[PDB]
Amino acid sequence: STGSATTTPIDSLDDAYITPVQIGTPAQTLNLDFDTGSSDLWVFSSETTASEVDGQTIYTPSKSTTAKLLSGATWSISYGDGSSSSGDVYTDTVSVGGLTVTGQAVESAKKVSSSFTEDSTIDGLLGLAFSTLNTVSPTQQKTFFDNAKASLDSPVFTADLGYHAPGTYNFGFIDTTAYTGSITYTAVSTKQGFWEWTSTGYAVGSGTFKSTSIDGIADTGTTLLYLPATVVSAYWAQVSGAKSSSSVGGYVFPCSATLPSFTFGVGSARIVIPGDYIDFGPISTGSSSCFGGIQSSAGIGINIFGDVALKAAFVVFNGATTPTLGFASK
Repeated sequence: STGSATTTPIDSLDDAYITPVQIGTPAQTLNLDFDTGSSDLWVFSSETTASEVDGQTIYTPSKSTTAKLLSGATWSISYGDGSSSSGDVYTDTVSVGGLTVTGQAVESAKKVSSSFTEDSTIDGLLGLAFSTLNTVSPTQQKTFFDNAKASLDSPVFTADLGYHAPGTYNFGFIDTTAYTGSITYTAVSTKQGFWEWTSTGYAVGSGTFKSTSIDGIADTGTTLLYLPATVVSAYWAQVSGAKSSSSVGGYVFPCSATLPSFTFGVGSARIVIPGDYIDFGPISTGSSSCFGGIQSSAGIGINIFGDVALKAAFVVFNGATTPTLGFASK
């Protein structure tokens, strides 16, 4: 089997991407944030505290003939940005882009933090990291990908995120028309439950490539590119007037600037992030200070190849017995 679904930016900054997902019978379609940095599929629901729902589409398990309470199971998750959610669990039929999993754990939110309430465009998350990170207790549950894997033509999914445009998540096949050149594969460590890999270095603009190992995660659920302070300082030093602002919470730059590109290494291959991808616009409406898309990972504890980086590539998440990651230009 295979699946193919379009993923669409939630706003003009590509802050996140939503993908329609069919849950239950008859189908209830919710727009979920596919997150390769976590491993819970959770939704706004008829159980979510009413004051914490503001415009989201909810899953109502009582209206699904295939929903079953997973008795005694609860979940609770906290994300890197400080947001959180928690609740109980149903199993139900879940389909993405024509690919159907029966018996999928659908985590129903009883509580969500303010960041989720305030984002009316995201109806929940669909985790695509390794199932060892799943938060359901006392019986840990599998991700949609883990459940689908055995049925897939090939044990892979791909992320093809757009810059200010829709893109695609495919399951079970590699679309050889969706990228240019060849795909370069690189080793993955699953020790922390993430799609963790080591970049071979970087360049700023037209500068020389610096060969250096940068361990980090491929995380579709993180907006920006978070790298070591040394790397980030070298990038912003090439932008006149750029500075790190503790009051704003990172590097800012004059909105009048033209940003240089940023290149990262994948083995001997190179992925180029155009300068425009690194512009996240005014810090507040009407400001001439703009927020940078490359930020320091210092104090996160991990480097994160978020959407800024991933959208510059066609990315293969290979979930074979020995997992790997592939990157191609596009």
